[PDB]
Amino acid sequence: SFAFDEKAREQLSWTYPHQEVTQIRTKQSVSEIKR
Amino acid sequence: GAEFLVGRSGSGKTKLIINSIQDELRRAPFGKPIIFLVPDQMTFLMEYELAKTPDMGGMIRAQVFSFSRLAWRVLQHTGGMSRPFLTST
Amino acid sequence: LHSEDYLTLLAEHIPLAEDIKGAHIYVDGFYQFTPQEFRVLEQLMVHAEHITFSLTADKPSYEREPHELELFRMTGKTYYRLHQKAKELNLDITYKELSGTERHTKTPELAHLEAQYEARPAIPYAEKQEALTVMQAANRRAELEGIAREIHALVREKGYRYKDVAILARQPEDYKDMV
Amino acid sequence: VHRLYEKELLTEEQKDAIDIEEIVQFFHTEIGGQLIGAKWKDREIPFSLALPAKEIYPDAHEADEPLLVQGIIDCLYETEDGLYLLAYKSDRIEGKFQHGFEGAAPILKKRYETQIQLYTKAVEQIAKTKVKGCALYFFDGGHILTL
Ligand SMILES: Nc1ncnc2c1ncn2[C@@H]1O[C@H](COP(=O)(O)OP(=O)(O)NP(=O)(O)O)[C@@H](O)[C@H]1O
Ligand SMILES: [Mg+2]
Repeated sequence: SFAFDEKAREQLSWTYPHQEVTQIRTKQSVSEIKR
Repeated sequence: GAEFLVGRSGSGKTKLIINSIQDELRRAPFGKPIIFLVPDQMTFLMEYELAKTPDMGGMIRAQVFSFSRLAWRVLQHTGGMSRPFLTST
Repeated sequence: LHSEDYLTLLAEHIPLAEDIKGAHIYVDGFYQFTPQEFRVLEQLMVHAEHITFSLTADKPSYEREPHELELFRMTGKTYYRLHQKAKELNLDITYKELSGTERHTKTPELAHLEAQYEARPAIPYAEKQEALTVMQAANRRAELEGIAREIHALVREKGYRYKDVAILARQPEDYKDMV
Repeated sequence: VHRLYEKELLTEEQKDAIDIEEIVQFFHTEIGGQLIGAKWKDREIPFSLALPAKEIYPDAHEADEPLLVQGIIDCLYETEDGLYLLAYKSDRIEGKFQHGFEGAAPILKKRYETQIQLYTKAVEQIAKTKVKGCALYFFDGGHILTL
């Protein structure tokens, strides 16, 4: 039972909400969408 | 006619222009051409921002141009693109 | 065709192109223009219907160029030249100045910094510190990892997204590989 | 074309290789006839379109920004009835299909269906005017596929 046990637990299991869209290119080609 | 929009950094000039163009896209989607002239490392940003309207969600009448890209389009229309060009090397 | 002959060739074909004739043109983000770009600009001033020049400056004067020690030296000079040529070609000119600050309406410290940047002597800031932080690092590695932790805090706790953050350097080569 | 060659819009190398008959033929067709006899008309129309990420990628979210998809529309014309889209393809048809164009027609429609749907989505969204019909003119055989 240390003071920061809870917070540390919270941080180490944390995952970015919008993780999935961090690699998705913004600009896309009409030809590429078909691809 | 000319319009000098001037203000310190944080004045809201760019958003004012973005919104101006957006409203003008609303009024007439097929109206006379609207040219957004920005530095080459700023062309995409504005393109994105203009595209972010719930109203229209894109642009057609209004394009974002660099000096170079503008040169490309006007020259595609007027001519003189035939000659090859040389990289700095 | 030399790669720098595009802007020249553009300037002498603008009167020839019809699409330009009815166009509205907005220019922004620029601090200054090369003469070769200026020729294009004035040609647009002639054959386009309307054109707006957005410049970052504080009450620039079209009568004389700024003093060299002025904060808005570049933009001021640009304004002077642009206005000069506009009057030269007898354009009907409309001026709009944005007195208010819209960017830092939410945060006081940065508005104070923006407003009191150039000011001599500078007036101190008496309120609490929250949004302006000066940080000292043991090295560049520590600087980067530090900023990494701050960014992680900013996205975990302060509801910022990664896209809201920006890291600037004067000499990026000092940092990029390590970033 | 030598107005174009002179103004260097096309290199003389490009000029030398052009079927003049193939170009003229489109204008004889009824859709091309509609184009010439049009209330309004515009060509080489560039566009940018925002599309929610979810459409292109599953698991994406509305807060998550739209993707930007850009393109160039070959032709757009407005008759008294409505607004129509026009595209040209230097595709090869007559040379290699068993049913010729009729073998090509289902396949060609497939080849550009996604593209056309994106183009139409663009004009539909940005100008907020539905487009009545879309036409694909193929230089090879002078065929026009309606979509
Ligand atoms: N009316 C407004 N109210 C509040 N914030 C605004 C408003 N208009 C713009 N902003 C925000 O202000 C910030 C900067 O706006 P911007 O249009 O770049 O001003 P600016 O005059 O161009 N500053 P700068 O480009 O540095 O010279 C952005 O974060 C905008 O979202
Ligand atoms: Mg700006």
